[PDB]
Amino acid sequence: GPAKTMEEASKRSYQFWDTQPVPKLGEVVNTHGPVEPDKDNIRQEPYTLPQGFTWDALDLGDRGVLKELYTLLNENYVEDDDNMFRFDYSPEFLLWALRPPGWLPQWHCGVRVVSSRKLVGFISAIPANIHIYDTEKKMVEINFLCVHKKLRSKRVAPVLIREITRRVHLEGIFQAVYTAGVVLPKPVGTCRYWHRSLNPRKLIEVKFSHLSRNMTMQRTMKLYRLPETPKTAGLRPMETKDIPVVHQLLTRYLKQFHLTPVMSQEEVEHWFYPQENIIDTFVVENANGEVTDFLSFYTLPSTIMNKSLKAAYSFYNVHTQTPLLDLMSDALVLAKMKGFDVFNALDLMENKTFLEKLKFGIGDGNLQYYLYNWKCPSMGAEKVGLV
Amino acid sequence: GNCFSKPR
Ligand SMILES: CCCCCCCCCCCCCC(=O)SCCNC(=O)CCNC(=O)[C@H](O)C(C)(C)COP(=O)(O)OP(=O)(O)OC[C@H]1O[C@@H](n2cnc3c(N)ncnc32)[C@H](O)[C@@H]1OP(=O)(O)O
Repeated sequence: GPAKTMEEASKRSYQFWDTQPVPKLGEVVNTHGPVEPDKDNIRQEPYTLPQGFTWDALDLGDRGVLKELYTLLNENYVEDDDNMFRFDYSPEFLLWALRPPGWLPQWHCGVRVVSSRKLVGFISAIPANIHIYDTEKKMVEINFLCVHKKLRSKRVAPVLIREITRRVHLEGIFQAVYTAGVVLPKPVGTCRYWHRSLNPRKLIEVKFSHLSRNMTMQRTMKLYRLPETPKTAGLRPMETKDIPVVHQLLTRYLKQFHLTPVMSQEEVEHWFYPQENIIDTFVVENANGEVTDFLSFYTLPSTIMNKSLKAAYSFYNVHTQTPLLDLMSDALVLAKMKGFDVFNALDLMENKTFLEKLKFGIGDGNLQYYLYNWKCPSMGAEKVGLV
Repeated sequence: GNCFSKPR
C-alpha cells in the first residue's frame, strides 16, 4: 500500500519503481544529469492492458468525453487521509490544466472497459520547460493519474505510467516532473501544505478543522477575521495588457529558486489570465502606471463525503515593490471576498516568511516533488518554485 | 497530481 513518510517508505519494496530510471530511495545524489541515455527507437505498440480493457485517447473538446473524465475524477481521484473530502474538478478547470499551450491529444491517456466503454483509468502529460539547478530542459508534467476504485491494486497504474512514458518518448522528451502525496523513489523536494481559515465555522462543521484546545467558536472567528477591502495601492485584476509584464516579473523572480517552470508569454497568459472559478490573478499598478507585483490563486472545491468545500490554492506570487506579507494578506482578503472557505498554500518558495504571520496552520499532508529520468541533488522547500 | 491536506 501507499506510504506517506520516508521512514514508512524505507521499509517498503518498490517492485515497479526499482525498474524505472529514478534514483533509489536511500541513494545520496551529487551528480547532475539523466539516469538513462535517450532511446534511439521507441516501442510502437501500446502496452498490454489486462483482458477486458482497452486504450483510448480522450478528446476533451468533445463535451461528452470531458464529462466522462471529470465524473471519473470526481468519484475516484485523490482523497484525504480520513476519506472525508475529495476534489471536485470542474470541466472548465480540467481544460485549463489539460490543454495549456502545446497539449497533445494522445497525452490524454484513458482506459476503457472493452465491453461497456466505461472510462476506468486515466493519466496525462502536458509539455513544460523546466529549470532544474543549472539545466533548462524540456519535460512533461504528469498529472491526474487515476485508476477506478473497482480496479485498484491490480497493477494498472504501472501500465498507465509506462504507456504515457512511451507516448512522451515518441515526441522526443525523456524527462518529466510530477508531485504526489505518497513517497516513491525519489523525492527531489518535500513541501508541506499549510491552511489559512477564512470561514472558521464552515470548516469546523464539515470537520475540515477543529477548535483549538481552550478556544471557543466565538474567539476562533474574531481570530481569523479579515478586513473587507485590500490595502495594497493599485491592486486590480490582471488584464490583457498585463500579459507582457506578468511574464517579465515571473520570469525574473523565479530565477532565485532551483526547480521552476519556464513560461512563454503564451503560457503566462494561459496560466494567469483570470478565469472565474478557475484562476485568479491581481496585479499592483503603481502611481506611474507600471506593474510592480502580482498575486495569484486557483480554484479547486472539494466534495464533502456526507455541499462543497470551496478551497483557494496559492499559485505564483511575485513581489518587487509590495512586501510579500502585504501581497499575501490581500490575497487572503480577495479570497474571502470571493466566497472561498479556506486558503491553502505550500511552504515552497518564500511562503515560509508569511505562513505563521498570516495565521496559517500546518497540514497533515506533504507534497513530494519528483523528477523522472533526471539525477540531481535534492533541495529544500524554499528552493522549489513549481506550483 | 495533488494531495488533499488539512490542518493537523
Ligand atoms: C519521459 C516521461 C515519463 C512520464 C512518466 C513520469 C512518471 C509518472 C509517475 C506517476 C505520476 C503520478 C502523478 C499524479 O497524478 S499523483 C496523483 C495520484 N492519484 C491518486 O492518488 C488518485 C487516487 N488513487 C488512484 O487513482 C490509484 O490508487 C493510483 C493510480 C494512485 C494507484 O492505485 P492502485 O492501487 O491501482 O496502484 P496499482 O496497484 O495498480 O500499482 C501500484 C504501483 O504504482 C505505485 N504508486 C502508487 N501510487 C502512486 C502514485 N500516486 N503515483 C505514482 N505511483 C504510484 C505503487 O506504489 C506501486 O509501485 P511499487 O510500489 O510497486 O513500485
